[PDB]
Amino acid sequence: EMEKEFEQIDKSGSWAAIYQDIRHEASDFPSRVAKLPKNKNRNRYRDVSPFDHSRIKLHQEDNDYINASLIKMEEAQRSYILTQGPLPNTVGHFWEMVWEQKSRGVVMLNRVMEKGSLKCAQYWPQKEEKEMIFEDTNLKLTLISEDIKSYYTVRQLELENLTTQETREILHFHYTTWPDFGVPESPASFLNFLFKVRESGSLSPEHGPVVVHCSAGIGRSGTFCLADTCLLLMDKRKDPSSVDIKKVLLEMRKFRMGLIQTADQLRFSYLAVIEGAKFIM
Ligand SMILES: COC(=O)c1cccc(NS(C)(=O)=O)c1
Repeated sequence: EMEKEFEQIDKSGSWAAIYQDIRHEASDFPSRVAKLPKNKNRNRYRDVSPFDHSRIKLHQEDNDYINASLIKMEEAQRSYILTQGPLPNTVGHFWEMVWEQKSRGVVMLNRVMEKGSLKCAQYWPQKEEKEMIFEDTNLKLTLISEDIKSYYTVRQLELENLTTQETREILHFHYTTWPDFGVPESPASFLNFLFKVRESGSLSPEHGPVVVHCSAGIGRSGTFCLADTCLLLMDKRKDPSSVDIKKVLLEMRKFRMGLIQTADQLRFSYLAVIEGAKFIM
């Protein structure tokens, strides 16, 4: 059981060592399409690339590339699209992917500005009356409503296909309080946020996979998916303590490189799941 394994690693301070064994054991697959010169300006970090095998393809004939990965957790019956914070020139692509994958929810785990730099383009409207048109992808986006709370904001948006006049309602879940450095002291607000996404039905198989991002779509995004999948497997299994968070992380890393960027994020994920197990036990 992980609670005991938690104290063990913690008491021994072996987090950096566990973390290194995961780095070593992690899968490595081609990312040939990411590295093509015509895609250079579609990537935010040159060292954060989708594997070819699990990359999301845009349905435009021109260039089908977006820095986005489908993570399929077969046993948990859960899929996630992990992507980078959109660039000024990829906001249109981002909303096209959301449209084409029939996603209900977008989960955002960064602020637009952190440490005095831009981590992300402003890809959603700030006022009801000021909608955004994406000329390249023929999509209109409108803010319908916005519910600002202490730790997070939920924003009801209408995505309209200008080509076909279909509209869909998208939910934007924005965790607004992840600190600039390290990880939250308590996982309580993060778990509350995860349960709010769950309740929305955005994680449900009725819908396309949820789109999850931070700046790179591997660190905070990783923690989100890892916690969701682990808690869900603990419901599904005859023996809940058979769930190995290191095994689960390694399965997710077959789909996108670098999920969980630091030993700090690894520790926080353990804490979140343990506290998660507790809330629902
Ligand atoms: C901003 O409006 C909302 O909060 C909203 C709108 C529509 C649906 C939901 N589902 S929920 C209460 O689980 O998050 C929320």
